[PDB]
Amino acid sequence: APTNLEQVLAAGGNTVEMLRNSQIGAYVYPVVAPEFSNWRTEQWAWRNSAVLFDQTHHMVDLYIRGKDALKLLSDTMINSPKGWEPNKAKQYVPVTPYGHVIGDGIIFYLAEEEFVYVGRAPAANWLMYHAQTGGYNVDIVHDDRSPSRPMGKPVQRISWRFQIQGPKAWDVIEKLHGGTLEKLKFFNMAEMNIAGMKIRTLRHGMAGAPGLEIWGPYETQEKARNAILEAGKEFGLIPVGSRAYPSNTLESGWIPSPLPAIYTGDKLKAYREWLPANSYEASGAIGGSFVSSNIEDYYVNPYEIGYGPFVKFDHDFIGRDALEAIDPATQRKKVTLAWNGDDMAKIYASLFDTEADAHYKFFDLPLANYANTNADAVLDAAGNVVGMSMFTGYSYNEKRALSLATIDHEIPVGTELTVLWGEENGGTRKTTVEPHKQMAVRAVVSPVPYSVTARET
Amino acid sequence: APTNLEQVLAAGGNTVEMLRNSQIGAYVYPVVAPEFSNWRTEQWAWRNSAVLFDQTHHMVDLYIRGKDALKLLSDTMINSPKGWEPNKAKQYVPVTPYGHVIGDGIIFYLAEEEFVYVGRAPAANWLMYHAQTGGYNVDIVHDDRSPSRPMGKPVQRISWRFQIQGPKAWDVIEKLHGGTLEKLKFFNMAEMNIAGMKIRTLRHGMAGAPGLEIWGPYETQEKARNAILEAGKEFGLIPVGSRAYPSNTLESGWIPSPLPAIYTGDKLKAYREWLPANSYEASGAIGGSFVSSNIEDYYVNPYEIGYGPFVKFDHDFIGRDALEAIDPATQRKKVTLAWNGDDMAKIYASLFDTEADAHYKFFDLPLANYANTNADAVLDAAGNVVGMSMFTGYSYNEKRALSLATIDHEIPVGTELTVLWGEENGGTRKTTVEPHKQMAVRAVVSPVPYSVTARET
Ligand SMILES: COc1cc(C(=O)O)cc(O)c1O
Ligand SMILES: COc1cc(C(=O)O)cc(O)c1O
Repeated sequence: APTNLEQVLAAGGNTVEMLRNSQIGAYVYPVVAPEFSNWRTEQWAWRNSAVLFDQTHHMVDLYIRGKDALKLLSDTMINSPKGWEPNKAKQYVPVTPYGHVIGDGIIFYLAEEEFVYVGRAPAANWLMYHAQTGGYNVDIVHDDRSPSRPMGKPVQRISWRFQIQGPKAWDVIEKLHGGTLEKLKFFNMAEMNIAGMKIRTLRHGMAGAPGLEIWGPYETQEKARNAILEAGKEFGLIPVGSRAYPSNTLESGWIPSPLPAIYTGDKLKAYREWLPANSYEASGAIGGSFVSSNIEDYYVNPYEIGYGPFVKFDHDFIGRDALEAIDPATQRKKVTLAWNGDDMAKIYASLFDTEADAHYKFFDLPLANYANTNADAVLDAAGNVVGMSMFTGYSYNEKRALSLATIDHEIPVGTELTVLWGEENGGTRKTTVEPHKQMAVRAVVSPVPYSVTARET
Repeated sequence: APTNLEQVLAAGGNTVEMLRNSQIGAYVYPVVAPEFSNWRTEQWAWRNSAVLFDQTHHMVDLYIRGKDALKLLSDTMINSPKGWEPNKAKQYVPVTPYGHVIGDGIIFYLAEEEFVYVGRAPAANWLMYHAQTGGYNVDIVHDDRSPSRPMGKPVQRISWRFQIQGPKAWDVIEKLHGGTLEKLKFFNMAEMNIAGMKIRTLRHGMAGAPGLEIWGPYETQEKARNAILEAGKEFGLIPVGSRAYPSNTLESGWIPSPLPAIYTGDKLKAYREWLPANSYEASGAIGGSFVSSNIEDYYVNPYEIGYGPFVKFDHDFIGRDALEAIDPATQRKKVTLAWNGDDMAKIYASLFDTEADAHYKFFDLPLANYANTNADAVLDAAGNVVGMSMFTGYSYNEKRALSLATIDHEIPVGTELTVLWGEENGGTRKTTVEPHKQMAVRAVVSPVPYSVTARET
């Protein structure tokens, strides 16, 4: 019966309990081969040689054209539109009227009245809703991320999208280009030669080395891919697969999985009526140890996950008044949490105990998430919840399990907290969860981007 | 330049060293989604509820038709042809003139002059060679296993092939059939109803519960798959993905990966000239701690991996004389090795040591192989090599790492040996291998099929 999220929520009991027991399964990074060599060597190459990241399949793309396109984005983003011109990209972040993050993505200003959104579903959904119901003179082409389990079916995108990253990436880029390529400022766009094609570029980088994101029409994917791989052998470039790939952001610091904060509030009811019953927001899952019967406890505002610096009060936008009323000095702060290696060893050891009644929650390598939204409790020494850990995995470059979290602003760097790993009462009904008991994992507050930190007494 | 395996070996230095450093990458079980729920729950269901195994993609299929088809198989198999009639299947095992296993697979006698081979490449290759060069009046249609990394390309087979297994499999099978279905003897063939289709069946089973293998033309895959899943929800049937699937044989006892023993011997030279330079035999890899500069040390004969009982001296076949000269009472015997849980814990712990110069070889879950052929050394207490461990992984049903091995026939059950886990000198150049140090893993000799065994002093 339910045709939209509002009807789903009305019929579905407690919103938290429904999302924490969803049958959606794992959040999949599809189509790209899980591994080309092995995920450990693949993680190693983006820090030590060079890599081809295949981003063609795991992101929703929105092609946005028309007279009101720039107004649609300015009206919905916390980011400043002042001065924005073609061949500059921005990390679009929209908030609700209540000041809460909906999602985020990359918006390329491609030409006059021509933009492309690239990112997870939630902010794509928000943009389409306003384009359709807010009377904007704009046309949108929605190109979904690829199916999670194609089972041999053919897969199409409108565009291929790659990154070339690593200490030797610029050497590869210039070999392909045929000569020196100017390094623009971060997120500025230009072009380059690849095998006789003019390929548009986005200045990017990782861990102190310059890189590029590149894209083109789907039909030229192979021509570009093979040229990239051939030219990069000299420099040790290797392709990264979908198993190692999503773990990159544990080193970089971007949290991909804020819960879209749209489940409550009278001002968001018309959006809940617009969202389909099988949307990301209605069908996805929440996993982790953090428990509240109030879904609002899972929301974040832009200051709390590091988008503070993007907030510019120089234009009209949804939620501006809620953002102006916040004091940025008191908000939770994004950090990296370095997980105690002895606790990790204990977690894995329990998989090999033939006598014990329960084991600790399976921690997959190199990504350990088991929902599309992650929410593990971060506790102080007395047991008070002092933060939310939101993306969890392992880095072969550090030999450490890491997670990205938002924590009370007064917790100094170097403090030893605990992350509660696993779910209660033996686990929710998520099809990603096996029966297990919880552990309080020691974790050390560290900077973002991550860097090794001492442990205060 | 090289167009065949002979030219590859002549040009490629030491045969062992070439195979132990191959750049082929991992041996992949393709197309089927890695997981549908999670591999732990998927392993659990084939022992506790019911499962749909998707076998459509990881095996080479040979369709063999014509007057000499049955003679081709009798001439090349150790198995008896006496009495063989349509609607009976056999586990075809061919040996070389020197008595050594080439490979194995399942041969279905489908009708008069109509057979299908289903299995890994090596025995498929052996059959095609004799069909082409031995003057058999026979026609063969070769249908390769699916590509390891299709990257969104469409994938076709001639047939889909499923198994339904688990304690409740027969309940699912009879629900689909619409009434009682007679349980034939193992490997006898008949038919059943699925959604209005007559589906051919192969009597099968697992761990004491009856099951079926089923197959049909590729175009009806979805119709059968969805009918199987719908009817099985009542009984808790779930689909198994490609991550959990190949680990099943650690509980059942079949060793899938004997090295095709074709690299030496004057009688095999014409076969080496026939095998392509990019064949399985020329391009694949050997991984594990067992080191010999003689490739013959990697061969096995049928007695050593449990095909002894299939050997019937009632027909003429390649290698018969070599097999008659063997004494079965002195050959190595297949066993299961139960790996010490403390040693497993030590292996995983080392991934989280930020101080140590090297860690132990990464043991993936639930399958840990890193080549298409596996060869780890099994040692006694003095350090003598007393066996070869050939398939390695983990069972969530046992909470144990296990491997299948062949060991000297006098080692009694319950004896504690060691498996040397990892490769020497920091590892071969296989793209599956990260830098690592070796460990001698304690392993307890156990029956095949596996069952928990006490440890003798
Ligand atoms: C930019 O593409 C990414 C997406 C996710 C995600 O959507 O979860 C995680 C990552 O580390 C990525 O690099
Ligand atoms: C029968 O299909 C299988 C093939 C392999 C293999 O080819 O390695 C391993 C298995 O456990 C299987 O069940």
